Amino acid sequence: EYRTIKEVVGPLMAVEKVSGVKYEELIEVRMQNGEIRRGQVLEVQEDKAMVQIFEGTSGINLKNSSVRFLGHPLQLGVSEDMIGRVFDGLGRPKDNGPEILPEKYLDINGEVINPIARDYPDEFIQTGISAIDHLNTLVRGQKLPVFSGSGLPHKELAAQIARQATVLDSSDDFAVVFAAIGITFEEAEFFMEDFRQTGAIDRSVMFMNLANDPAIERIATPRMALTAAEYLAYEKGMHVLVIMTDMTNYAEALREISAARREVPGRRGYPGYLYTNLATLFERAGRIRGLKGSVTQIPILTMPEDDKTHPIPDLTGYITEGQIILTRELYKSGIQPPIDVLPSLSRLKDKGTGAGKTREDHAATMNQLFAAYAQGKQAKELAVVLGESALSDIDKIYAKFAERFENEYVNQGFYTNRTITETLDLGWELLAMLPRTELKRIKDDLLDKYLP
Amino acid sequence: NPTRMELTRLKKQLTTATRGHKLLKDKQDELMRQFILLIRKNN
Repeated sequence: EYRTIKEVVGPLMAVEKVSGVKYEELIEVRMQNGEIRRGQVLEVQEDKAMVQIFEGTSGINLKNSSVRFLGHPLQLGVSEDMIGRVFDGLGRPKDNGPEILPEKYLDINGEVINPIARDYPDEFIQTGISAIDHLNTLVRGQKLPVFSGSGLPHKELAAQIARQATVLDSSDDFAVVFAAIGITFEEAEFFMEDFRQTGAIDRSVMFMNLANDPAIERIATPRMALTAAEYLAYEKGMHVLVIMTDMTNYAEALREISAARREVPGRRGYPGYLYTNLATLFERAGRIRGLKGSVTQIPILTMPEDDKTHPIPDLTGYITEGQIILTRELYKSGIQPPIDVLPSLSRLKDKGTGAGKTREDHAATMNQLFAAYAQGKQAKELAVVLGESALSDIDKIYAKFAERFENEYVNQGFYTNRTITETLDLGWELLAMLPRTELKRIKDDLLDKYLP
Repeated sequence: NPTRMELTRLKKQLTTATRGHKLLKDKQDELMRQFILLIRKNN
């Protein structure tokens, strides 16, 4: 134990006479009034170590307070009993439930998967959301993020996906790890209450970190959640869906720590190592050869000023296999969920679709719906520019198609769970508006089988 | 004035303006051809 506090600058403190102290090591501060606060080493030299106190430094007298180094960093106590439980960012119980006796304690950084040990995503995941399942299909082992924005309903979409996501057949279902990073209590309570009211909590492990929690707890949260996921998946053989919001809050926490170490920012004010950081998190996912279990990731982030060139969504897209984009234009028009299919993409979609996986008319109808939607939007624009005089009869149909596509297909509601069959069938009912001559991307083989 | 929000918005106005220019140019051409038929009859 050390009575050697040298400096206190905000929530930071410098401690001298250190030895055997490691980066990210946990500390414990005994104040002059006996009060106990914990912290973490952010930087360490021969003579001293810099620490940040979770609870802050208000009321601390340097001379009469003491510091103890715990000899270990933050660690997760893993067990299959985590299922059905709610924890905070540091893995501490939040639901006032029974005590958990850990199988073992794990470091939360994980290990990098050998690129040749990974198996390719194979199994279709039915989210119950048409604009995803059909046009931007999620496959087991993929990382497919939602790019949103302030005031957009990624909260409701996250809850919906966690609620409805399932694999056809299998019998064994999805264990869902849900990480909330730097969110408001009101949003955290929405998630927790939705999970309880639907019974989804029985399938889930939740790690809830709030906006007024320390920056170091926000940074720990995704790592705690992913450590839990890899344990359930790669050690217990479970299929795990990992949903994490808001990744932008995670990035802002990094900047705070980076500034405390006086590091010069990279592009747009973020650490130079932001890519490495995001890549280390998002690549903790996928199937592994010879293993039964898997990790599927859906990171969720808000794009600052709705800017896709911003470092956070820009670097994330380089790492993840596509992205689902929410837009203000669709939301203002009352489309729920407001998914814009044109810039949205799933890069592994061709791997989870077709006969045996979904249905044989999956790929063809997807390309056809996409083409007609873009063509219909062009037709609407034409009518505004040149008038209704310039529209042909085919043009007026495409315009009507795009209208119905947004309002009946994309706009399904945040509590509507569509089976892939229902989604594909609705696609055909919309394509039925068009003459058979217009359905070019569909072979007459499947056009004669499904077209109403 | 020169913010990233303005940039993205002006880039959008350019795409629209470019398309509108093409549509209007096609309209003028279509009107011109119909005019050619009528003006010969007028003559």
